[PDB]
Amino acid sequence: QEVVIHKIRINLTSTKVKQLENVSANIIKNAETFKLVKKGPVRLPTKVLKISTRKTPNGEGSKTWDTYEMRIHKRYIDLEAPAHIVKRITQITIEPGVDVEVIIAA
Amino acid sequence: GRVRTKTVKRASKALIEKYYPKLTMDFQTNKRLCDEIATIQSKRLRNKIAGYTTHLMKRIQKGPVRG
Amino acid sequence: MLIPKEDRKKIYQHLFQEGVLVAKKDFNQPKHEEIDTKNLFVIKALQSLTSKGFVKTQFSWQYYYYTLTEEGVVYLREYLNLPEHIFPATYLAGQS
Amino acid sequence: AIISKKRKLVADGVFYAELNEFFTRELAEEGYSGVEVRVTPTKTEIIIRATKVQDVVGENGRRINELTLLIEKRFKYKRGTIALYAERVHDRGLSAVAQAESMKFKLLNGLAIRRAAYGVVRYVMESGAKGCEVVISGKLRAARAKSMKFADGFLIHSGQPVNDFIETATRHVLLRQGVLGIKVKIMKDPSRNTSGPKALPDAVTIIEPKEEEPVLEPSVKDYRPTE
RNA sequence: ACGGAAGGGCACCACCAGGAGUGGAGCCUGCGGCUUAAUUUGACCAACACGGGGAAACUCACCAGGUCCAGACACAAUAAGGAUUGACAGAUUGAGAGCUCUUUCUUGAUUUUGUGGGUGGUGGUGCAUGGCCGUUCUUAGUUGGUGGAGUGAUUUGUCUGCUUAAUUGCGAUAACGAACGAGACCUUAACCUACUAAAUAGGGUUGCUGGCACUUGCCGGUUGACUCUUCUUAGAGGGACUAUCGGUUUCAAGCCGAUGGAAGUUUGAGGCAAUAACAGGUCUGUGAUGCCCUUAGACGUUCUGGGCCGCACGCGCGCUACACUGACGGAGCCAGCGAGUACAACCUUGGCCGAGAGGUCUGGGUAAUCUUGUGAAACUCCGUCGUGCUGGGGAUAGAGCAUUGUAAUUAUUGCUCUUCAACGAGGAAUUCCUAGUAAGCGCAAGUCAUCAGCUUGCGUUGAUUACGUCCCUGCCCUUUGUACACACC
Ligand SMILES: [Mg+2]
Ligand SMILES: [Mg+2]
Ligand SMILES: [Mg+2]
Ligand SMILES: [Mg+2]
Ligand SMILES: [Mg+2]
Ligand SMILES: [Mg+2]
Ligand SMILES: [Mg+2]
Ligand SMILES: [Mg+2]
Ligand SMILES: [Mg+2]
Ligand SMILES: [Mg+2]
Ligand SMILES: [Mg+2]
Ligand SMILES: [Mg+2]
Ligand SMILES: [Mg+2]
Ligand SMILES: [Mg+2]
Ligand SMILES: [Mg+2]
Ligand SMILES: [Mg+2]
Ligand SMILES: [Mg+2]
Ligand SMILES: [Mg+2]
Ligand SMILES: [Mg+2]
Ligand SMILES: [Mg+2]
Ligand SMILES: [Mg+2]
Ligand SMILES: [Mg+2]
Ligand SMILES: [Mg+2]
Ligand SMILES: [Mg+2]
Ligand SMILES: [Mg+2]
Ligand SMILES: [Mg+2]
Ligand SMILES: [Mg+2]
Ligand SMILES: [Mg+2]
Ligand SMILES: [Mg+2]
Ligand SMILES: [Mg+2]
Ligand SMILES: [Mg+2]
Ligand SMILES: [Mg+2]
Repeated sequence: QEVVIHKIRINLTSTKVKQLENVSANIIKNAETFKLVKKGPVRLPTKVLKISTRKTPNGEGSKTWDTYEMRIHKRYIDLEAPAHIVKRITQITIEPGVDVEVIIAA
Repeated sequence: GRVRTKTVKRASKALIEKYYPKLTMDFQTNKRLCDEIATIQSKRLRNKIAGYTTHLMKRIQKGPVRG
Repeated sequence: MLIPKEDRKKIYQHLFQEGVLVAKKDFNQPKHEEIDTKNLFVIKALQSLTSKGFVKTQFSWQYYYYTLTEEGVVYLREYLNLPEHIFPATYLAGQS
Repeated sequence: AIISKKRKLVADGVFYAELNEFFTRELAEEGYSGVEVRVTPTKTEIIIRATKVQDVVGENGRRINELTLLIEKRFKYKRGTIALYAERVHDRGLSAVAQAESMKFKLLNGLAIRRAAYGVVRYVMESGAKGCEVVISGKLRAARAKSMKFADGFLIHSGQPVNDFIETATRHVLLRQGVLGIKVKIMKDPSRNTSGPKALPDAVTIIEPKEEEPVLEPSVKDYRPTE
């Protein structure tokens, strides 16, 4: 008796791209397989996590710096979909690196 | 300062020596041929290879050449 | 170290009961966590036991990893005078 | 647990650094190679790739268990929510960490420096590697410092091919007169390097053309018409 | 290796033509010297706004003092009629320190005093070491296998030429095949009316409204609906390869020009970046570390206060200025990098107070959602000033109001009123830089409880003059000479 739509939301994170895109594509394919209405894998600006650091551990040497960084890609998805199939989708197809989070928002 | 170092020249030479009947005068057709008949990893190297292949083909069309 | 015997008793009983400790290197802190006593003599008592040859220590990123060897188990069992058929939580076969 | 997502990823990275350095400290005698941290909806699986898997597990599977316990206290986890897993290295020759630790161990037993280094290089190229290199720096049988290089095959140095194929390892060895520094570099076979490109950037492969016969001039080979 | 020897090529850490400067002034900061109890220390192109070194406590390493053992373990030794521990109150102390004493009370084998040993050390040695980074060297340079020449150290391959940013190629050849470097490669910046899509981004139509017009239209508001992805995003891809053409080239590598392009400097900018080496720096980043030193009134650790900021003086990065292309008033109103609270208290809107700093009450934001369209400065328009060290310049001081802070004096910092100094475009000399570049202008992030005149990034306005050379300073290859090899110091 879970016919009430939860208008659920699936958001993602990672420091990589191919695995995150793969997980999103599998999520969309699973949603399409059971006739689910959705808003697509909307892309979010890749947040560049940057730290500048001096290379010399002792200050001696010509002034030389470096910039380490990652990017975080988010690609949230929301579904106007039934209950059990959505949750089963969330607990399946999980890849290390990409982090899945689910918000009911009902 | 474009000199087209060893790799592109040698690859184009082998491309001509093994596939002259299929190569043409046009850059784009030879680019597609380079894509399909040879596994160039990147695409900038692919474009350079196709360009030098076209240049060598034009030189051959003008006349016979060394090497 | 001068540890009052009841705090040392707590150290020993927790250590034998479950076998492992972390004991942040930061001294002078009020209470060590899941022990309700000062971290300082926790570290010192574990150092004394290691010097005896009962606890293997491993320092990495200030967290003083501690583990009990078999002679340590025997010594703790004799000190805590507990029956000789109970093993620390590590020995429990919590396998796959 | 609510925290900024960028900070959460930074914490995940520093936690992986935590685990890797702690396992390097502990399982060094085990020929430790690497650690993978997989996160499931319920369990935080921690796969340990090491050489002596059976000793890593220990008798009756107790050692792994106690190791697990330490983690549950190092990060304030909960029982069952985290679980270790020991796995044999796919090929101990290719991994730089295992070779560096093994030849550090061989140095610890007073084995000849040149002999150990050359044996390591020989084994690495026996494993199928496309090139190995070892730098041993320090007080090699002299008070003055000196660095010995033992290389075989070819090792690239520029471009992410440095990151993609050749893997490096740095270790310190304590002796009775000082510290020796060990750098080990291996350029794996690009054709066998899965999960990425399978060749160098300038590696060009040309498909050999197929040979055919042209003489058939008229050759109107009629098929059965269909409608 | 060097040559005030030759050949051929390069470099705004070289110059020519220039631009902006510094060096003159005041100040901030970093060194030296002096001074001091200490003014802790390491660096002297490749030291000097460097050690992330913007230190009031901590930091800390120095100084005057006061605590404690955080001396494991083994043995001996005392010792359960006390090995020992701790303390109210007073003297003592800076202390509400049982540190030391007066008295006494408490505590139970953990300890106490000796031996061995072990730890701790921002103690010494970077001329014992690792790791890292810097430099030689941003140049194009290295290397070994067979083969040739040498008795040999070595040499040829690695070169007569031309070309390239390139040991980049065309080639000639006792050289043939190869390896590292360069290139290739990744990140980033462009171009995508082609694909996928979007209430955490925008747009259209239409609602429901506001106003002005009265013609159906203009500028708005609404998280009401339908629809779309051009811009904003980010994935897969496309695109440029010197493409076409014309010159010039043993007609080959390649160069020059025009056209089409978005892009024709390797498309711009970077990230990695070879062999060999320095007695280059770092023990002061490391629980990296050998040796030496110390390890009890300690060079361990902690507490209080002071210093790292003193000042007859010299030097190095910079900041504000010397004004009219300006200062000061109003008004216009334009960004892109960021960042932001949990076991803590961050970014702050909005409403009230105060003249301001600021204060208070609420509300958002764990982030394309909220600060935020960061409504930033330079800039623009209209006025006051009018060549007067003047309304420039804002240093040095006096008084007061607040904020952070356990604590602000030796002014932390912000704000209000006043005194307003030197400074007239700065000698010798010297620094950086050829296109969204220099320069001007600010903002964000790292330091951060509070503090930048610093650095790392970002964007605004945006040029003059080259598009060359070996004259100065050097670099690469070749030839030559050398009585040099710790190599012209
Ligand atoms: Mg290469
Ligand atoms: Mg490269
Ligand atoms: Mg100069
Ligand atoms: Mg000049
Ligand atoms: Mg100036
Ligand atoms: Mg001056
Ligand atoms: Mg001066
Ligand atoms: Mg001084
Ligand atoms: Mg230089
Ligand atoms: Mg200060
Ligand atoms: Mg102090
Ligand atoms: Mg201090
Ligand atoms: Mg003192
Ligand atoms: Mg120390
Ligand atoms: Mg040195
Ligand atoms: Mg180099
Ligand atoms: Mg020979
Ligand atoms: Mg030679
Ligand atoms: Mg579009
Ligand atoms: Mg032509
Ligand atoms: Mg480039
Ligand atoms: Mg030391
Ligand atoms: Mg000290
Ligand atoms: Mg100072
Ligand atoms: Mg400087
Ligand atoms: Mg004025
Ligand atoms: Mg903006
Ligand atoms: Mg005046
Ligand atoms: Mg600074
Ligand atoms: Mg030039
Ligand atoms: Mg001589
Ligand atoms: Mg002389």
